[PDB]
Amino acid sequence: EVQLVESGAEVKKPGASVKVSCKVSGYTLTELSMHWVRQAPGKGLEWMGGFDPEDGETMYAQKFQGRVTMTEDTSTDTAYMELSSLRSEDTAVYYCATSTAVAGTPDLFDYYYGMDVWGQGTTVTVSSASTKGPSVFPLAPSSKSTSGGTAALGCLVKDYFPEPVTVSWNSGALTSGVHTFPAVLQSSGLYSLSSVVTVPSSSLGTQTYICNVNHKPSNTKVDKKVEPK
Amino acid sequence: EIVMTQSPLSSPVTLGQPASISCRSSQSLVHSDGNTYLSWLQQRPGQPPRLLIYKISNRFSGVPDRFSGSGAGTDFTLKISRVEAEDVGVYYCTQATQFPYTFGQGTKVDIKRTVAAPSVFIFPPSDEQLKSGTASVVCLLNNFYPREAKVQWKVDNALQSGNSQESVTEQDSKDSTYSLSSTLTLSKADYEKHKVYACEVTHQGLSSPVTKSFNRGEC
Amino acid sequence: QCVNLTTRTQLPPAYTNSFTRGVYYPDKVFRSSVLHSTQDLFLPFFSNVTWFHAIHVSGTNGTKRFDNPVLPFNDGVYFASTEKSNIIRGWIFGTTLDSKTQSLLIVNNATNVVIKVCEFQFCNDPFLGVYYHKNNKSWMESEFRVYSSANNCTFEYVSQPFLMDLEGKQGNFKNLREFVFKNIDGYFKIYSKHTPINLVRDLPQGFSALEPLVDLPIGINITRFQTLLALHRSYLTPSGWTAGAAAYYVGYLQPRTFLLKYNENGTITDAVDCALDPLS
Ligand SMILES: *[C@@H]1O[C@H](CO)[C@@H](O[C@@H]2O[C@H](CO)[C@@H](O[C@@H]3O[C@H](CO)[C@@H](O)[C@H](O)[C@H]3NC(C)=O)[C@H](O)[C@H]2NC(C)=O)[C@H](O)[C@H]1NC(C)=O
Ligand SMILES: *[C@@H]1O[C@H](CO)[C@@H](O[C@@H]2O[C@H](CO)[C@@H](O[C@@H]3O[C@H](CO)[C@@H](O)[C@H](O)[C@H]3NC(C)=O)[C@H](O)[C@H]2NC(C)=O)[C@H](O)[C@H]1NC(C)=O
Ligand SMILES: *[C@@H]1O[C@H](CO)[C@@H](O[C@@H]2O[C@H](CO)[C@@H](O)[C@H](O)[C@H]2NC(C)=O)[C@H](O)[C@H]1NC(C)=O
Ligand SMILES: *[C@@H]1O[C@H](CO)[C@@H](O[C@@H]2O[C@H](CO)[C@@H](O)[C@H](O)[C@H]2NC(C)=O)[C@H](O)[C@H]1NC(C)=O
Ligand SMILES: *[C@@H]1O[C@H](CO)[C@@H](O)[C@H](O)[C@H]1NC(C)=O
Ligand SMILES: *[C@@H]1O[C@H](CO)[C@@H](O)[C@H](O)[C@H]1NC(C)=O
Ligand SMILES: *[C@@H]1O[C@H](CO)[C@@H](O)[C@H](O)[C@H]1NC(C)=O
Repeated sequence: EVQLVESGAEVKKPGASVKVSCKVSGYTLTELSMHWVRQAPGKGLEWMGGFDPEDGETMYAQKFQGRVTMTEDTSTDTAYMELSSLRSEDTAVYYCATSTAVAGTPDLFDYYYGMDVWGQGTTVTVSSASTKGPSVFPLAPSSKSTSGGTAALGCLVKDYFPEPVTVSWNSGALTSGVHTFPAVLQSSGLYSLSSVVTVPSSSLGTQTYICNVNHKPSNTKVDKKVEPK
Repeated sequence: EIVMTQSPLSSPVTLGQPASISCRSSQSLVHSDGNTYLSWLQQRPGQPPRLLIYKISNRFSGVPDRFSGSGAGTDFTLKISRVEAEDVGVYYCTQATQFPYTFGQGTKVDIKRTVAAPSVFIFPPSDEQLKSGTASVVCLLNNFYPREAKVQWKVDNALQSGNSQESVTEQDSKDSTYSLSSTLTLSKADYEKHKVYACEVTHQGLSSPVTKSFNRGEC
Repeated sequence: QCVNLTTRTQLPPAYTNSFTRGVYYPDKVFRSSVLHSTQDLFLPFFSNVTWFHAIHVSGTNGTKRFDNPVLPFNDGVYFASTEKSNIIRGWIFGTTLDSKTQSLLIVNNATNVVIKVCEFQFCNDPFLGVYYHKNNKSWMESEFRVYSSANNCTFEYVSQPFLMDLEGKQGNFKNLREFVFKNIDGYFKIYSKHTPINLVRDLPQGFSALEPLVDLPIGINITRFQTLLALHRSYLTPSGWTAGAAAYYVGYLQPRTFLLKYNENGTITDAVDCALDPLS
């Protein structure tokens, strides 16, 4: 009955500040209590912010105290959260969780706690570096890589911060046996991905395949052919 | 502040059979006015965590009624009965008392797949990776588990470890497997001097280690 | 806002027969024990007062039916309902129930009644919403489910609320409230009464001296009206609205002649209608 709307991605630079927004719809912002929950990547869930239906105050995670503030625009139904002096270890997905402040009717009052609806997340990223294009290395098949029950075929992309991308390995034609990972942040502060799709073996030799390496913030929509080698 | 835990940190269950996740605490979670506050969040991969049995033993709206809460005081337990697909993810058990909340140590479940054999594919550095200033070799191991497995790089046969970062995929839906990759990182001066490149994998699911490679260039 | 709702059900509006109801003081004169006749508008006795069902429950499982349609104002309306829980709040008399014409709105808001005459922009199914505010820690009653915007208002009267309940007798009372609205020559007069009752459902047999509450110098042109319900938010109980169960009786005035009998105290008693039968 409630819908929460997120606020898109935000790449930033260390030392700055960042403000994340969350639009409610279905109920009004003056009867829900917002809690913000980080998701440091490949890890658990961490609490900060929140709201005490009691005392109305808005507690602040000791871990982030004197470092974050939270304000509420009740007119346009959005809540805001401002994290400041961003260190290197704050790249996370930031969830906008909520519940209903009480429970029942106009006759029965239960101050209710918890999180009920979770709103889809935004992805901030601190990085002391800038934005780079591609480094596409088309991983060419092989002798016994192909000619089996299924083949394998991929492209190799290193040292880049274009953020997202896609892969696909074609124009919506390939989708069988492709295994992807969760990129990574090298020690220098760059990424490194391998997307090697186990394609069928019978199709190669008559029609080679292409990785569509499209870097929408870098706008380097390079589409490299991967001739079997 | 509270700081509970979990129990199976996994528990790849079977089809059609019940399952049991066990929570724990380090306080008494009975909030004043006597109602304890547990919840059992279910998070799919790449999605927000939804909700399931909140407030100890209840059910949330639209939860398809296979889920059951139990316990009291300090021990708690979720129990699914006759599981199927569409229940695979992570099951946190948040508390909600003593302001600074805290979540469960996390607990992933999945399908109970037998210890099958992995499959090995290797790939060398493309021709424009040969002049890139830094090349790479991948170890496309297919089908395996991330915890009891083992992926080893054999840069031209010579066991060379310590310079690698690992990326493993999720489980498949048609097969519920587990892809595995590794990123050997060495200098440009080292990557040219060679040819017979191979990746040798040893894992509990394989009788003998695999060994699939590629000859630099050729057809 | 403007969350439409209604369904479709309605069946045939249950009819009934008020025996002798709706005799308002047709002036501001104090009088002794005499016999007074008056040509005015009244509800004719033994009429066919329609019995509308608001939120309507059915023996089987939950099921709530909504059906407070707009009705014709004709020349005057005898409105009555029992309603131990204050779920009727007020009425929205008007012409088009939109902008380009004015509209009268009476809300109760049980600490203070307040009346406005703006160019409102009502939803097609208006009602008051009740929620919780998370500051002031108190269930407020925001009215923006009724109208979108309210501009050009040319009046605003505040006053102790009409629907003052009492009960405090765990039943046997049921407190039948009546109202009669009539609109002539640029005025708006309301007459009221609160009466204890013990009959099962319908109208009793006695006499009610509906004395006037207010008179409003408006001049608005009225030809269609509706009634306001106070629905609250449901919360963690498996739209999220629809309090209680309610019903009210509506019946329209006609110009007739009555022969009212006054007390020695100054109150009416038995009213005789010339027009009912030949004996009358
Ligand atoms: C029943 O209806 C009454 C009429 O609307 C409400 O009474 C008034 O509500 C106002 C806010 O809703 C109060 O504050 C006023 O707000 C306006 C906004 O801009 C100011 O101009 C006014 O100066 C300000 N008034 C004061 C005295 O500060 C009014 O005070 C209040 N009036 C009274 C007599 O209470 C009731 O709130 C409403 N009942 C409920 C339960 O909501
Ligand atoms: C409150 O009621 C008012 C009464 O009608 C409305 O005010 C009217 O707005 C019109 C514009 O929308 C004005 O039109 C002007 O008309 C004169 C002659 O009629 C022309 O010469 C002007 O060019 C024309 N102006 C424009 C900008 O078109 C009306 O004069 C004006 N009425 C009065 C009495 O001033 C308001 O619109 C209404 N409030 C709201 C919020 O709608
Ligand atoms: C009061 O408003 C109504 C409009 O609802 C006027 O009544 C008639 O309305 C119908 C539409 O239902 C029109 O077709 C008629 O032309 C209206 N009657 C007349 C005589 O024009 C009514 O006229 C208005 N009263 C005043 C004094 O303006
Ligand atoms: C109004 O009429 C009633 C009864 O006809 C009178 O009210 C009674 O007044 C006496 C005072 O001597 C009380 O003991 C009774 O209990 C009253 N009864 C009721 C039902 O009120 C009254 O005298 C009349 N006159 C007035 C109120 O001016
Ligand atoms: C319901 O209300 C909407 C406007 O909110 C309107 O567009 C729609 O036609 C209405 N349907 C019915 C059956 O009333
Ligand atoms: C009231 O009106 C209905 C219309 O269906 C009619 O059947 C009934 O006889 C009427 N009753 C009286 C008392 O006029
Ligand atoms: C109620 O809320 C209003 C503003 O919404 C505020 O001015 C007023 O002081 C509050 N009253 C209490 C008792 O909290």
